[PDB]
Amino acid sequence: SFVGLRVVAKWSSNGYFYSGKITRDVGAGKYKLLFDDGYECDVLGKDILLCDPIPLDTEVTALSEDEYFSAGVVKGHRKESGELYYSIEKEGQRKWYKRMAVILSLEQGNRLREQYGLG
Repeated sequence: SFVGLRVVAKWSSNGYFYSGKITRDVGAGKYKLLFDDGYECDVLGKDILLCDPIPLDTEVTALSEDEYFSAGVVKGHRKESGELYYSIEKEGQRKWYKRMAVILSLEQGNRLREQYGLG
């Protein structure tokens, strides 16, 4: 079953996809999501991406600590002490981000639905 899988799932109110875990199969293509920030809600399987981590060469949205964000391309993944880090390139410069600081816009996450969606 899909319960306990780490995923990147759409938050309907804003269209962005965020890291989370499926906690329940609600039936008929719906899943309960516990996002990594602690918010929970039901999400359609077609808005759930089964990528942990988000793939190399994906365009993502990177979060700065002062609440700015920008597009960037995933160029690396690194595991350290059980935690995931992304290396993101923007204008030829790479920078590391914790998992919590990488999300997908509606356009970015939609691109991945064919290969990674639970639709």
